[PDB]
Formats: sequence, C-alpha cells, structure tokens
Amino acid sequence: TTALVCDNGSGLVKAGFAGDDAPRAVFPSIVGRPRDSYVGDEAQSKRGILTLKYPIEHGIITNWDDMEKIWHHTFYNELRVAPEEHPTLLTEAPLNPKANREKMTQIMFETFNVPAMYVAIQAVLSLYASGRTTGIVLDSGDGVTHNVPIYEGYALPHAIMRLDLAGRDLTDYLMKILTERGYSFVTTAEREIVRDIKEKLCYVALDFENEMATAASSSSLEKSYELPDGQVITIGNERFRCPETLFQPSFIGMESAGIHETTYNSIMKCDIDIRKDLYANNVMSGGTTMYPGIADRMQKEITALAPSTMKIKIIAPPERKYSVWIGGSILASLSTFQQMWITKQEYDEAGPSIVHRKCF
Ligand SMILES: Nc1ncnc2c1ncn2[C@@H]1O[C@H](COP(=O)(O)OP(=O)(O)OP(=O)(O)O)[C@@H](O)[C@H]1O
Ligand SMILES: [Ca+2]
Repeated sequence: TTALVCDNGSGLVKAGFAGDDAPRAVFPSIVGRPRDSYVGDEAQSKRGILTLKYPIEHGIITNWDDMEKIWHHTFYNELRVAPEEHPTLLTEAPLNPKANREKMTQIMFETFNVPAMYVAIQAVLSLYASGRTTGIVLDSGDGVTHNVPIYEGYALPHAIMRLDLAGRDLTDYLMKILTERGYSFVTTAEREIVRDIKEKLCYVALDFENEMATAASSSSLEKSYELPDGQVITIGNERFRCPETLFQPSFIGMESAGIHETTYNSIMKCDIDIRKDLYANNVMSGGTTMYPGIADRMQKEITALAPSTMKIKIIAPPERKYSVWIGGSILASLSTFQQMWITKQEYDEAGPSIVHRKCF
C-alpha cells in the first residue's frame, strides 16, 4: 500500500504519492459555494456565481467544512484513490495549536477512514528534504512567511517568526506598480497574467538602490512580455521592486520588519550554542523564495546584520517550491518511518491526543 503526502497551503494544495519526486496534484486551496460546491480551478472559473473562500489562513486551517471538502476532492477527484487504503501524511504550519492538529486527526479517521496518518511540521520537512536536521528555515508561500529554527529535528517554538506577507501580496503589488507604469491590471483575469509575469521575470536585486540607478539609466534590465491578447509589453524596474517588498514590507504599507531582519531576530532568540549552526544553515523554502538573486541578497543582508567574524550560508534548492511536499515524500517512504504512523487502531485506543507525540 502506497502512502499519500498531502501538503496544505494558504493558496495551493500539494498532494501526491510518497515515493514520487513531486506532487501529482497542485491546485487552488479554494472552495466556492453558490450565492453543491466547487474546488480549486473550477471554483475560480465559476466565481461569478459563487462565494469563493479560503479554508487555510496564514497556513492555519480555519474553516473545517471547506477543508473537509478540499480533502475529499483531493482524494477522490485529484488523486483518484480510496482514502481507506492509504496511510496519509498531512503537513501543518509552525505553531499550529494542539486543538487544530487534533481536529485534523479526527477528520482523517472519522471522515475519511484512513488506516493511518501523521502530521509533520512543514518547515521540518523542507529542512529534511535538504539533508539536514539542524538549521533555520525561511518558508515563504502564498499567504504567510515564517522563519523556523530547527535543532536536531525539533522546531524551537519560542524563536519562530511570522510575517504576514507572501506570494499573493507580491502579485497584488505587481499589478499595482505595472498600473503606475501605464498599463491596467485590475481584473482577476489580469491578476493571473501578473502572477505569471511575476514568476517569470521578477528577481531580487543585490543592492536595491543601485538597481534603480541602473534601471533609470538604460534598457539593459528591461524585458518584453507577450499577453494573451497578443500584446507585447515592456517591464523594467518592476521586476526587482515587486520582490523587494520581502525586504521592505513598508512598500505595501506594513510596519513589520523584512525577511532578513525576521531571520536574524529568530536566530537571536536561540542559544548562543546553536546560533552558530543556524547561520551556516539558512534553508529557503516555498514558492515565494524562487526569485533569482534571492540567495545572494539574503546572504548579504545577514552578513551586515550579524557579527563580522560569523560564517553564514544560505541554501536555495532548485525544487524548493514543493520542497515541503518532497520532504514528505522522502519521509513517508523511509524504512524506519513505517513505525511512526498513527494507526486507526492506536487512535481508537488513545483518541486524537496521540497525534502530538511526533518527531516531525
Ligand atoms: N517562480 C516563482 N517565483 C515567485 N513566486 C512563485 C514562483 N512559483 C510560485 N510562486 C508563488 O508562491 C506562492 C505559492 O507557494 P506555496 O505553495 O509555497 O504557498 P502556500 O503553501 O500555498 O501558502 P502558505 O505557505 O502561505 O500557506 C504563490 O503566490 C505563487 O505565485
Ligand atoms: Ca506552505
């Protein structure tokens, strides 16, 4: 019997089979009901006649009925499996409450009748995907950014940092600044294009000011882009200005500190002991960390932030968009992991609190 790895995100569901090198299903974490309900991409196209909702906010599940619907659709329509024949690894946000996590367990067992499940912290899986059990994870997704410092495979809860700004915000901002340029991107259809420009053409500048200086001088940083109506459009300084929001959340009117600073502050909240280890083990995770240049930029910013003698390293795996899912695939496939599943039997005996004595 194969295991299913199912990574729930604010914006995207990543789901598939343990042992695969990537998720078979990737789709909007969206439920739509009329103004008898619809999931993912169907929900989006039919948004004119539905109330679209997000069951996961900032990585935390907040609407249980819609989450149930998401999972149903995942098992039955996306992966086309019988959930009662498959151990299921689910993933969770950092600092997910005990009540939440227990509720996930109950639903799997009572609603979906799985024979076994597990719940693993997403940052741990990412860090595990990179062959590490110690380090600090920057997980930037669609709806939230976390810094998660992990030591010997255990996340340090007092040092976790949250920044309420990620992918969907960068998309909205890119819409906004392209519209300043002279285009118009206001409509949902137009949001999807901006999303595609963003993932294709954006990048983090090594020195921000210096980049504006180059961009206000020549075409050397401009790129063309062809639209779905056939129109070609020039995009210039908007390429590095959009992802710069990650370092300067004040660009979208946010008081919060940037990702370099939140990373730094996270490490600062840890033992001197292990602070040295975290610095040489910054691992970047999630769709929003995909920008070219992101590695070097973070590299630089931590260097100027941290003691001058300190050795610092940033790890950006090519596949880090699904590296949480991948970590799950490796984990759920291991010889030794097989003893860690919470079986339906163990659940009937213990109840949902059993879920907490995990290692991941
Ligand atoms: N090449 C890319 N460059 C920049 N952003 C990207 C790229 N590919 C995907 N993204 C963005 O990453 C986000 C989705 O990533 P991910 O699945 O890691 O987040 P999530 O798990 O859905 O949300 P969260 O982690 O906040 O709950 C989307 O906003 C998407 O636009
Ligand atoms: Ca995520």
